[PDB]
Amino acid sequence: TPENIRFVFAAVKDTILQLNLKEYNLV
Amino acid sequence: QVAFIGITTGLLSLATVTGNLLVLISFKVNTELKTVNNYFLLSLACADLIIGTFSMNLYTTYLLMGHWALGTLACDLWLALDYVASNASVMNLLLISFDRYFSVTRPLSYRAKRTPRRAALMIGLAWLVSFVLWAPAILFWQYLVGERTVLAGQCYIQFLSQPIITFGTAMAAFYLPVTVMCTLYWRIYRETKRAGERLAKLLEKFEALPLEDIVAALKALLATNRPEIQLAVKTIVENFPEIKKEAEKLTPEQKAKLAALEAQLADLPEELRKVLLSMYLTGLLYGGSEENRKRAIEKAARTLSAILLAFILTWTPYNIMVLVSTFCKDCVPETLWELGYWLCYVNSTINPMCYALCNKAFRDTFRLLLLCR
Amino acid sequence: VQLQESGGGLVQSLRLSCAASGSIFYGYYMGWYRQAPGKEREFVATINYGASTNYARFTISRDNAKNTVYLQMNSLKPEDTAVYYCAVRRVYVYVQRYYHYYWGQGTQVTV
Ligand SMILES: C[N+](C)(C)CC#CCOC1=NOCC1
Repeated sequence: TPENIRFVFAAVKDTILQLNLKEYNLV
Repeated sequence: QVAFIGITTGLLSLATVTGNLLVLISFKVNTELKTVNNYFLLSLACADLIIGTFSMNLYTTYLLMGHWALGTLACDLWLALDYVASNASVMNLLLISFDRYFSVTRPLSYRAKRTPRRAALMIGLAWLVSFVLWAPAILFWQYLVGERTVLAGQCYIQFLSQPIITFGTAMAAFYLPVTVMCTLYWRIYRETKRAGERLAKLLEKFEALPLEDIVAALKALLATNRPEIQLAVKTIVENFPEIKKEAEKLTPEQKAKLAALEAQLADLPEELRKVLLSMYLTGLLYGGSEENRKRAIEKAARTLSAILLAFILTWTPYNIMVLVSTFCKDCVPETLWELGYWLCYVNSTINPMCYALCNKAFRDTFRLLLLCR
Repeated sequence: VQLQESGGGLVQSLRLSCAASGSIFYGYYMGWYRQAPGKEREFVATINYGASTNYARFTISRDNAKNTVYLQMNSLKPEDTAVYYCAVRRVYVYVQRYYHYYWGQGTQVTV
């Protein structure tokens, strides 16, 4: 189901988002 | 007053030399420099250590003696060295801002396309652009226009008599980088705010969607071989041991929510149960339900204000007086200008305290390499 | 501001001077250029803030009581002949943006 995979592509994208922000101490 | 000035400038040079030299050797002994993210900080310390060891000492001597006694050759060499180095740190701040900007707008695309060779090349452009922008003009404008305008015994940028060349290079060195950095960090602040609500609604949607649909979509994304996600899985799994630390530091109810979810994830592969667990914790901690979003957004606001104001309060008085002087020559009395030229080096002694010492891996290896224990 | 160099020169050790009625010469820059046929603008020696000097034999001394300099040369060679123009208000000015009234009048030192 296409809506579920693009949900995962957004949740995984944001997991890297906050992990990168943590690496900069910016969050 | 000469003793007071010599002491206060000498301590700032000792603090800068010790601050940056320790940063270079922190991650040489420590086997944690397998990070292209720290390459920009390692190169930033290379320019700021040059300023601390070579620039502050030769400027304080230039003011305390009221004279440049090392000859014209050492003036041009020092002027090229510290203008290229201060410019290199400025475009390493721009390089760091661009790196953080594309890691928050395109966290997957940028990281996958960024390799240690690419990051090292990016640093090379930050130093090559600084080199071409400043070194030719300072070292040879006395030959582009065949006359040494700089006063013998004085040491200033020799092309600043030009009224439009000064404006152009002040735009390329400060004004455009300041507007670009302010805009980029402004979009970083907004993107952090959007990441608050975004992650919160995603956390809601984990509850609505059955866990089997999430798992099957994880398999449907990890089966299609894509370099964007193959790197993401390795990065997610690598940071799992230090991601469960915040689970203990999470809210009381949220701790039970993670514990229940990982119970259902039992008997699942390591590349899929740990990958799924990171997503839930990321949206749980940074989702910002009621006040955590405000605390994190304000935390970013304070850090970004400190980072940026360390640029305006250090460089704007110098660049504003350069532009003002180009319009009214008899302005900004010399006492103001002198203090403003020294003030620029204050960034070199504070920069290690804004990017290196702000990291948890640093600030603890320092004590290991300074207490000999 | 007029920079009237009070040292005539033409001494076959010598002693130059430059009485320039200035307003603020404290924490500034006083010097001399030996403008000879070889170089239109040549460094000679400079007093400054802190009583520190820098030559290109000679000696240069300061006096802040009446905004004056004493280029007390010693055993000046024949090559020292030049037109020494006063150079105060150099003030090691960045981009000479405050006041370069330094030019003034030049002496005629003959050795
Ligand atoms: C003049 N000083 C060397 C003290 C500071 C500088 C410089 C050149 O680099 C840049 N221009 O303004 C922003 C960065």
